[PDB]
Amino acid sequence: ATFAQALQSVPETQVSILDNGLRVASEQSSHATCTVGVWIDAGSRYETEKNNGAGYFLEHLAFKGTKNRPGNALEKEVESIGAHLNAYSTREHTAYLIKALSKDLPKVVELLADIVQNSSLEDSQIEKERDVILREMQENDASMQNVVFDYLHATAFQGTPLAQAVEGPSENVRRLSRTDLTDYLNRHYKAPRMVLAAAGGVEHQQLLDLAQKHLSSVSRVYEEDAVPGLTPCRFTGSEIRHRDDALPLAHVAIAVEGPGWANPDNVTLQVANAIIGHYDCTYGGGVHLSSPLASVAVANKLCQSFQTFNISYSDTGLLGAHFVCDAMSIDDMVFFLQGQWMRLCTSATESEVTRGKNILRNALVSHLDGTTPVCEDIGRSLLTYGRRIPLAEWESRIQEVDAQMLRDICSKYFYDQCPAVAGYGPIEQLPDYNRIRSGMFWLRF
Amino acid sequence: MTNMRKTHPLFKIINHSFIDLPAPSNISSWWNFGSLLGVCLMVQIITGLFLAMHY
Amino acid sequence: TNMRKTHPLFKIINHSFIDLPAPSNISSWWNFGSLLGVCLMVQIITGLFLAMHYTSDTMTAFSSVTHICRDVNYGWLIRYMHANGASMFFICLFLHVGRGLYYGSYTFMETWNIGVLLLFAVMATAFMGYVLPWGQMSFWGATVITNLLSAIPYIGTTLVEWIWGGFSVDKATLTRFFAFHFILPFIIAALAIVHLLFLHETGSNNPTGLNSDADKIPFHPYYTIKDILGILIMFLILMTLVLFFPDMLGDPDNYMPANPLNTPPHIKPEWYFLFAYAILRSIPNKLGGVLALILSILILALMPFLHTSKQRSLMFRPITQILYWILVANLLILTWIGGQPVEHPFIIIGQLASISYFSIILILMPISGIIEDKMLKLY
Amino acid sequence: SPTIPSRLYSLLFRRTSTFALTIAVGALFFERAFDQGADAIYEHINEGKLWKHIKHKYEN
Amino acid sequence: SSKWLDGFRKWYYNAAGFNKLGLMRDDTLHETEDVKEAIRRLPEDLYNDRMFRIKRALDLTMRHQILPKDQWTKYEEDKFYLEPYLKEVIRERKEREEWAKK
Amino acid sequence: SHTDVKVPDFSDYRRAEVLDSTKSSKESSEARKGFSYLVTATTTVGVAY
Amino acid sequence: MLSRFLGPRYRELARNWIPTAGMWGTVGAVGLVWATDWRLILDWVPYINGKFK
Ligand SMILES: CCCCCCCCCCCCCCCCCC(=O)OC[C@H](COP(=O)(O)OCCN)OC(=O)CCCCCCCCCCCCCCCCC
Ligand code: HEM
Ligand code: HEM
Ligand code: HEM
Ligand code: HEM
Repeated sequence: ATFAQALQSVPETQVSILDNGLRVASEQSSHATCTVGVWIDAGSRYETEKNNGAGYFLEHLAFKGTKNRPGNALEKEVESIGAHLNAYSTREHTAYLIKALSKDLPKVVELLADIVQNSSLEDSQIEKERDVILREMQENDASMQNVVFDYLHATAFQGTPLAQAVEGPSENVRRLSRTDLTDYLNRHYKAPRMVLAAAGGVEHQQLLDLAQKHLSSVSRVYEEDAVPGLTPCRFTGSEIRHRDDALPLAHVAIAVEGPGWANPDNVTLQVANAIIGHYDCTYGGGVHLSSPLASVAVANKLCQSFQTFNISYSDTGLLGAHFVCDAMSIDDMVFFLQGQWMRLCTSATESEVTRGKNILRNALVSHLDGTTPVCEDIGRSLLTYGRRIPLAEWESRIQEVDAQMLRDICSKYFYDQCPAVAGYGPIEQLPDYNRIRSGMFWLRF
Repeated sequence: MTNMRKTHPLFKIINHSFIDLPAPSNISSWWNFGSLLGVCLMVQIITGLFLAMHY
Repeated sequence: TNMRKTHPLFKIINHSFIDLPAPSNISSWWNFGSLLGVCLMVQIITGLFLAMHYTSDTMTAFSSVTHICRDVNYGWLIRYMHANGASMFFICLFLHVGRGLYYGSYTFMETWNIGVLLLFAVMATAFMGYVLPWGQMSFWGATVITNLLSAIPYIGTTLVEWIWGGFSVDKATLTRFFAFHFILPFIIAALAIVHLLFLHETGSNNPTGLNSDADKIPFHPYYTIKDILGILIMFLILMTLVLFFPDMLGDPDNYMPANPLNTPPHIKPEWYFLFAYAILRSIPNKLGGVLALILSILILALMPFLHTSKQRSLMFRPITQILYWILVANLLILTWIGGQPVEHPFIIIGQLASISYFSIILILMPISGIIEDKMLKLY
Repeated sequence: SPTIPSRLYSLLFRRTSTFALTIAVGALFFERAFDQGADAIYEHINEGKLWKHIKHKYEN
Repeated sequence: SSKWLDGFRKWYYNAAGFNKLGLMRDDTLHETEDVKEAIRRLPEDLYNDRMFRIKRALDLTMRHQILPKDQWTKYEEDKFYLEPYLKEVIRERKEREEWAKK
Repeated sequence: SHTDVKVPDFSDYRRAEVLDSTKSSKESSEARKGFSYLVTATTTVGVAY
Repeated sequence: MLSRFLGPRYRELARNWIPTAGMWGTVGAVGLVWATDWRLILDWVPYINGKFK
């Protein structure tokens, strides 16, 4: 069987629209377990720096009780069937998802009926979640990777709603009140911004009947009739450097502005990342990895680990690399990393393009294994693209990438650009911004 | 692959002295005079070399 | 605490001459390298004491040199040790390059290339210094070799008018040659510093060619007193060559004043150029002769890419030893032929000598290396 | 419309080899223009005094 | 090949002269990356024997002496200890080079 | 807190075309690079002359 | 291409880098005729020929 018709044998996601504008999408497979979730366009980018932690505080409180099921009884409704109830919030998308069995498919929709509609916010829960979130961020600032990524968003998107963290500053956490959470729920938990996704052993018609009978009362109507626009954000080439020499080793991330979701050359950028890839100190290949950055990083013992990311948002994003290493090699890692980017702008040959295409194909198919990743892709794709892209379309878009358009796209996005730098730890040998800006181009080109 | 700036020996010497030399950030215009003395010494060598061709 | 390892100026001297690891089995040939440095200092020092009385003017250059010999206190001593020290400098230089060729020392490619740059610089310095006393042979040798340097079409005539500073060799050429001859040994000294710096990253070679890291000794006190003994032997040879035969290597025709209308019956350079001269006139085409001189001196630069054996030294290669000694014999024959006039049978001997020289360096030594590799059952 | 510095960056200043070619050709044209202009300023400030202004009475 | 080539090999082994310093053939090989890796892959016994033979040869060439004739390395007893390691290193380098070609 | 930090106001220093925070970049970056590299190219031309 | 640079990949590197090397050679030739004031090639252009070098 050829890969194309094997990819065509995957069942298609079925999408339908209620009269509220809420989208309902399902994908059917042969599993005995299903994953049902609600995806809302309500992140930290929709906040106005006085409700900067409203989404995090709400997603803390969302499993603490409704106006019909008071508190822990809701927990029993999840725990007496073995379902796993989960939630997360990015800067743009907020998901409440749950994994259960198929026989419990109606009743569990009931939970997603009243999690996003009839949340009850008791005040004792408000101060309890207030100091829980305070010690949660006091725990989370120890993780240097989250600190570096939040610093990168702070220095890359200065003065924009996309710089602020999902959790927000500590002063708002001690300042969010009941009415502000009510206003956030009224403005952002509306009907046309919500996608009910299901993956696994579900049928689309039964899911539609349950979705109608439960979520037909979601608002669709505005409070003050003022549409919250999702404005463009100004990327700013800059640096931020937090020097703390007591830390054992440093985390450094360098990014440039990338296109987002709607631009198809994102797929080309993914192949570029698949040329450079990732490396960790606990790998197995050694010096014989195909990535030249990883091979030189294990040959000279430069870094503890590095990875490449392509983070996207509405018409914007970040595209770059993040490495943790000891201090004495930091600039050398930068030099080698920058050199790899310049090769992808100048000397891209078909062998590494074929290798990166194969890596992206295998990673893309193997990522969509499991009802929870399939439901995540359905909800995120209908929030971002407005439709679910079948994997055959992804295969057709991948197959059109050769070396010429790869180095064209990489010269567009990487060559002679102003990056955003975020360093944390013993970063004295991290070079000054003029050295990185000089490393963004070659004099031999 | 290596870095020819930090491994080649005379490139290592000029990298230590001229490229990756840690200098204070706040030194004023009075610190330009050492390089001025060096380049004026070089000007004296070159102009005297061309003067001694006919003297 | 100690100044030998912590003081930033004495640390360099300790790293280069005191606690430097050197092979324990290097022969006397290695002393030649230090001898070259000593000759450089000697030349510079003696050159400075010639410069306190030399007058760079075509009317008063020959007269100034005679005034140095006849009226300056011990001025004859300084002039003749400058001349015979140039000769001893070229002797030590030739044996240094022969040591580099025989014991496979050209695999230090950066050291070898800074070496051939040094060789070019000292050949030009000795040329302009020989022009400086402004005798018959100085004027006519300068005119001959610069006029044949002019052989390049559309470029060489403007270059020779620029070098001469006029229609032919005149006072401007003499003064600019004095300035260039004074200033070139300091670029030579700096290039020797870079030469030693490029050497010291990897250490010296040994006559066996093997890794001497199993047995190395400090430079002090062993090679200190060995190079002192070599300096004393060299000063014996040099002072015998000054105090007893002061013009055996010289040319008597340089003792007449430069008459521009008196073409000598023979025109020669000094002996250390003569072999290249015999490669120059071995081809009856001026572009071919000048370019063949350039290849005859730059085949040393081409030498590290003509190495084919899996061994390094010639100590265990008898056929390539035979080819090397045939090459040295051919070089001696080329020197004798360049001394000789352009008559029968010197023209055919010089042609066969240059052909065999280029054939031995270019073709025959890699063939001998691969033959010995096949002979030792490894290829 | 795209601006004049935008077209200059996208067409000439992006690569380094085109940057160097632009610098060389601009140096040629600029030495021609600058030498002619500075020379013309020099005879406009010193009219009737240079030899070129007075090589008409005696040149014949 | 039968009669005198082996005899000429014996005569050339005597004439080259590394046997009278106690060296084997593979001790005389000039180091490259391949030879250094092959030396690095040697076991401890052969490595120590090689390094002792090398420094004994350097001691002998210091004093401009040779070994006594009974201590000269015999042509038949000369073992080629290194060349399987060197051939394996050369083979894997050729594999890496031909992969880098395509 | 790592979320308590934010970049201070650079509106005294940044250029006029990048002053507006609600307008995306990559529309005027070519003009800024062209202006700065035009200054660099013109002083290189003068130094070469 | 001494012994082991012969392959499709180094052919692709050459096809990527000959345009850059050609542009650099154009830079070198223009700099040569600019600095040396060459009589053959600088006498074709209309602008520079006002001073006739
Ligand atoms: C098979 C040989 C047997 C020899 C036996 C000798 C007696 C043995 C018993 C007594 C012991 C004596 C001392 C032993 C010394 C070491 C061993 C030995 O004899 O080696 C022979 C020696 C080197 O051996 P190998 O390299 O194999 O010889 C190849 C020949 N080309 O090779 C030689 O000595 C031969 C050297 C010949 C060189 C001829 C050079 C002719 C060309 C010179 C041109 C010069 C330039 C001329 C001008 C050119 C332009 C016109
Ligand atoms: C021959 C002329 C001289 C040359 C070429 C020369 C060269 C230099 C250079 C290149 C520097 C480093 C750059 C700088 O700090 O300006 C320097 C610094 C210095 N020089 Fe000199 N120098 C000369 C004369 C002197 C003299 C006469 C003195 C002593 C009075 C002196 C004392 C110093 C000191 C103390 C510094 C360090 C100042 C600092 O670090 O702030 N120099 N010189
Ligand atoms: C090694 C390099 C140098 C050479 C070859 C050199 C050569 C000469 C020559 C030939 C002259 C005579 C020309 C004339 O006087 O009109 C001269 C004059 C002079 N030199 Fe130098 N010189 C050198 C370096 C210096 C330096 C470093 C200085 C000090 C800054 C210096 C100061 C002078 C002065 C003051 C004069 C007198 C100028 C005059 O009155 O005309 N020279 N030099
Ligand atoms: C200007 C004259 C020269 C000077 C002052 C000079 C100086 C030196 C010195 C001091 C050494 C270290 C001592 C030694 O090992 O002998 C040396 C070694 C060396 N030189 Fe030169 N050198 C000169 C010319 C050359 C030339 C012309 C060449 C190239 C043919 C050359 C190639 C080498 C090499 C290859 C070594 C390494 C010795 C070894 O490890 O076998 N030198 N030189
Ligand atoms: C900076 C150092 C040097 C100075 C100032 C210098 C200066 C002079 C002067 C003034 C003369 C002419 C006086 C005379 O001919 O007796 C001369 C001649 C000469 N120099 Fe030098 N010299 C220097 C270094 C050298 C070196 C390194 C060499 C060797 C390559 C050399 C080779 C000669 C030769 C061959 C002559 C001609 C000797 C003769 O009259 O036959 N000089 N030098």
